[PDB]
Amino acid sequence: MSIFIGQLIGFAVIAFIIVKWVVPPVRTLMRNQQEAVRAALAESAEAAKKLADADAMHA
Amino acid sequence: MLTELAGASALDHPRTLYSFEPDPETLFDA
Amino acid sequence: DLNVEPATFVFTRTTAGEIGILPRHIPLVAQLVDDAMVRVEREDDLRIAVDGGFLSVTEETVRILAAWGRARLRALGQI
Amino acid sequence: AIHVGHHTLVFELFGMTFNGDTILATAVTAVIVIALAFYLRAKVTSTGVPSGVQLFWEALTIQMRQQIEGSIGMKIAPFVLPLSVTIFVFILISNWLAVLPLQYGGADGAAAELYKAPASDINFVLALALFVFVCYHAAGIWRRGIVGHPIKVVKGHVAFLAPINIVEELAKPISLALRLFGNIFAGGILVALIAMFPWYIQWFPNAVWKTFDLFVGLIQAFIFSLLTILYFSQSMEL
Amino acid sequence: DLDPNAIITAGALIGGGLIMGGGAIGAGIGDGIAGNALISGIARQPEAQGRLFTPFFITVGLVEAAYFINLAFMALFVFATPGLQ
Amino acid sequence: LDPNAIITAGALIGGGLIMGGGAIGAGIGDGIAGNALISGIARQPEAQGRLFTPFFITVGLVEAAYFINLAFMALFVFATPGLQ
Amino acid sequence: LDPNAIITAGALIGGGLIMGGGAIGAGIGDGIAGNALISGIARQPEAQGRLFTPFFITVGLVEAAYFINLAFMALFVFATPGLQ
Amino acid sequence: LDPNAIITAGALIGGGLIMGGGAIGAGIGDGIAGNALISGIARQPEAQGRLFTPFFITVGLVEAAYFINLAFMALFVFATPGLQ
Amino acid sequence: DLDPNAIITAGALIGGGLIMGGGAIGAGIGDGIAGNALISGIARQPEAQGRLFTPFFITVGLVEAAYFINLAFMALFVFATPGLQ
Amino acid sequence: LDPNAIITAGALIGGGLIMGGGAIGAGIGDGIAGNALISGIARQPEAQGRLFTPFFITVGLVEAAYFINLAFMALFVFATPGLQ
Amino acid sequence: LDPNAIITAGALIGGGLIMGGGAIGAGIGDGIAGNALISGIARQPEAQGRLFTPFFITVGLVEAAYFINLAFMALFVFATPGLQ
Amino acid sequence: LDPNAIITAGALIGGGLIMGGGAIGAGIGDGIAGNALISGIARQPEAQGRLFTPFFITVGLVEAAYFINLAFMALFVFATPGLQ
Amino acid sequence: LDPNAIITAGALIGGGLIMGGGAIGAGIGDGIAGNALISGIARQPEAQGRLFTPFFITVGLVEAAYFINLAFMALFVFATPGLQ
Amino acid sequence: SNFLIPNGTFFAVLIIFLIVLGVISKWVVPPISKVLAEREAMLAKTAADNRKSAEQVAAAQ
Repeated sequence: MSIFIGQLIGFAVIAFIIVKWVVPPVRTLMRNQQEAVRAALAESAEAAKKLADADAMHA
Repeated sequence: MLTELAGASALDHPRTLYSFEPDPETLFDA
Repeated sequence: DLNVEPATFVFTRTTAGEIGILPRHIPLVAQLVDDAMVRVEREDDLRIAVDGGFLSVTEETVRILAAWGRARLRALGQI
Repeated sequence: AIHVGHHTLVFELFGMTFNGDTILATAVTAVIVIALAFYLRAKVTSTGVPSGVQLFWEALTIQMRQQIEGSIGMKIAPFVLPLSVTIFVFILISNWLAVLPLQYGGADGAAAELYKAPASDINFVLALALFVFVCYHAAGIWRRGIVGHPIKVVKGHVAFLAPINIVEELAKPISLALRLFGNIFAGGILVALIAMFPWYIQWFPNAVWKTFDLFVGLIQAFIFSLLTILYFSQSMEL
Repeated sequence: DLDPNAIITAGALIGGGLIMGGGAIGAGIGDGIAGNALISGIARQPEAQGRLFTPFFITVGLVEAAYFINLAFMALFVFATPGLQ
Repeated sequence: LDPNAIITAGALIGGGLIMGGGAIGAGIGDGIAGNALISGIARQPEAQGRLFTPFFITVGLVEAAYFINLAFMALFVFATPGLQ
Repeated sequence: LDPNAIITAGALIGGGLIMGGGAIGAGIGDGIAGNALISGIARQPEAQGRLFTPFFITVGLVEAAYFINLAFMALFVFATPGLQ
Repeated sequence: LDPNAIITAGALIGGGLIMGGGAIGAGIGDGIAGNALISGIARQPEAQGRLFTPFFITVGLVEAAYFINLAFMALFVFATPGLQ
Repeated sequence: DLDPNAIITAGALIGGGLIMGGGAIGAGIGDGIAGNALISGIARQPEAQGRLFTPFFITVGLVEAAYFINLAFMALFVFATPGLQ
Repeated sequence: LDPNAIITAGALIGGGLIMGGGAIGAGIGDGIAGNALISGIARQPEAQGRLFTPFFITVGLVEAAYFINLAFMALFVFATPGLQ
Repeated sequence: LDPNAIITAGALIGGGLIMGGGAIGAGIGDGIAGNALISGIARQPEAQGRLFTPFFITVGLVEAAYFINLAFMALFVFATPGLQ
Repeated sequence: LDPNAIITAGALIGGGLIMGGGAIGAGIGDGIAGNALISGIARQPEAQGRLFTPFFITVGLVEAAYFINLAFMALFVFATPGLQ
Repeated sequence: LDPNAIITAGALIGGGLIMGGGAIGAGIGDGIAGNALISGIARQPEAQGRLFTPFFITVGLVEAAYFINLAFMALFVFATPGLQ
Repeated sequence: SNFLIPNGTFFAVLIIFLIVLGVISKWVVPPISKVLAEREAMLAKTAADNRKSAEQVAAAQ
């Protein structure tokens, strides 16, 4: 019981440290990767539309 | 100078041995 | 003595760091720091603001073949 | 009283003893890994924005594939890619689940953990290490032939050092196992030691140690995976 | 005479202390050397920072192992002493 | 003489060995890593920001080993295994 | 005093010495070889595959000594020579 | 044989080991860090100001372990744990 | 009252442990240093891979030799212990 | 066996360990600092004058350790803790 | 127990210490001298012819030490000084 | 048995440790300082006169410690503290 | 039990420690000095003539310590202080 | 109380691990490799498409 409470407080400290300092940077990394892949998809679609427009104009 | 660097350096840029303060390759580059 | 291109000492700063050359220094090829300064002491010491030079120490001779401003200040002593 | 070892839920079957706690911890880790895998398989997308689980899984795959390709062609050893990655995640989870606050009093002042990292049990690490050992030795035999491969391993890089090579081979599995073992075993002991403190003082050292043990477990998983890939590349040559 | 197990355990504690001390010395010095290599390599060129962590963590894996292997055996001598009679 | 006396003497010597080895390893490893860091900072000031990343990793390992010893010594000294 | 007690206490101390020496040697030698490898990687991106062949030769020797020591520890401890 | 005699002898041996290891580590680590600092000062005279900061850090760590050993040696001899 | 052979055997075992510990330290560190030199040389001159082995192994040939000599004497200490009564 | 005899033997061995460790650390640290100083002077002979300030600092941090150990040797061998 | 037993145990431990120290010194010194020789041959392949001259000297000055220890170790183990 | 015999054995072991540590420190520190001196003489022969000054300091700083150990080892083996 | 037996055993342990430390120091110091010499000769084939001057000094400072330890080791086993 | 002796669980764990491996072999790594390869194909196709559109409008004149 006593040691259970002590280790519970220790885990609370661990979780606070994580959420405060490690979660923000890793979340930013995941967001950056998601934005990069989304931008790649958007560029692919825009390039397909660009080819369609170029072919329509040429022909 | 350049010949001395080339003799004791890798040729891949796109008696008593000379001592080179940085590595021979960086001097060869510059 | 050594032939600087006669002197007794040649203080200079290279990319590796500050280097002083005496008469029988080992052969060496080095790149002077971008804002390098050269101090040649002979039997007053001559101070030169050398920018983008190359030091070449041989068995007999030592040849010195914003950065420029810093070199000038260092040569004239303001550092 | 520290109670090193002392597995719980020990049972018997077919004249063989089984530490129930280790099996339960391994099963929980496997359930977590399989849940992650099925979540990926459900949410895997080539067109939409990837989910966090997909990001994690493809980060692991990219890493392991990069070391494989650097050491040995992916085409030469494609099967190494799954093995390596799974090893990583397995070990990783098995360690990080230890961070959960599942330590309580043993009714006599002795700390007892509901969940203990399976790598603290010699059986878990030995199973993983011997499986990897057999796997890359079989790969070497297949690549060089049943008779050729032993000749290559015994002669090694230089034949005149034949004895050392033999020893080196025997050092591959045990060094893989014991290393991991110790890395976790010490931790399992260390937390118990911290339990001897009063709560109002126990909280802090326990917090610091577990915060560092997170990184320790991550590094150990990475090292195990990297060395597995390394040995696979070494045993598949010429 | 004296209880044999007392002598056994004293010897076991001495041996475990030697094992842990040697392991700690080796681990600390090897990790320091590997970290020296890593820091120097990163100083020489920042762009290599990505490619160094792979060999480095192999070195630690080969170095730090010696520590913990010994640690394991230390426990074997201390908690389940061979020849404890 | 009480056998516990022999047990405790052996435990104290073992703990002394553990702490001595840990101190040697920690001191020398920290010194080597700090030498690398100091040389890196001397070469160029700009790297001061990045060099601290590997350095604290190095220390992070080295110091860790030391503290592990710091705990096991206590296990030897304060709760001696097989004290009987 | 039982002869086996003293003999096996000495055996345990000797095995501890064997492992201490093996650990020091293996750790420091591996650290040095890894320092060489890391430097080579740092100044040559493509040298990795080339440098592994010498590296694991060096390790192949270093670890060997360690494990040889380990082997003899077993002989020292689990089947003590001269035990009686 | 007084049990306290054996306990105190073992404690003194352990404390001597602790100080020996601590001094070895502190001396060698301080020497290595100071070697780095001296080389940096010789090569870059201006870098001195920015070198005392990292150097101190290293020394700090190197001293930390040593002083930690100190405490435990003071624990071993003045208030011996496990004393009868 | 105690068997002298027991004391002699314990001393021989401790001596053999010291012999092997010193031999392992020397072998490991010397081989590590020689391998560091070999790795650096091969990194600098990849073509020198075959040239550097002649000196490298010579160093190892010395290093291991010392180690193995110790090994032999350890076999003398523990198996056929001098001074056994 | 007089208890004081055992205590004194343990204290003397502990003091010997203290001095051995201190001497190893001091010698090696002074050697490394001297290596740095000599290399710096050889590379830049004029820098000698400005290299003593760091060097001495390093030597301090080494010598102090050694001498601290020396002090504690006295406690072990001249006013032995736990001596009856 | 016969005095010869204690004397021979001490002699065996002393011989073991002598061999351990000699092996450490010989191995590390030969490794360092090697490292130098390999580096030199890598830098100047033709220099080998001359480089083996100083190298041997170094190895000599190392091996001598080792072998000298060997002699005394025999003197410790086979003809123990002070044996009764 | 005679307590003086135990005290004398402890003193001999302590003095042996003192000399071992002093010898290790002196040898390695002198080797490092001499390595620096040889490298400096190779680099700048005309700086030889300027290099012996710091060298003699460092050696003077190293040997000192070693000889201090002598000053306390003789005591241990000739005027044993706490001897009855 | 003969007190001289205990004193002789202690003297043998002390002599073993003395010679082990001396061998370690001599071997490593000679290796380091020889590494310096070999590197210097590799860079400058014709420099040996002068490099042998500081080198012999370094060895002179190293072996000296060794041969002092040996002397004292002979004072431990052959004429043991405190041996009644 | 030797904890280093292998037990029966050496097989049990070896089973569970294998099962996990199986999943990772057939429901994690193949899909992820397919997704990656499709992504590099998408990037290459986008670059080639941009260059082709530029060249093709240029040739339209």
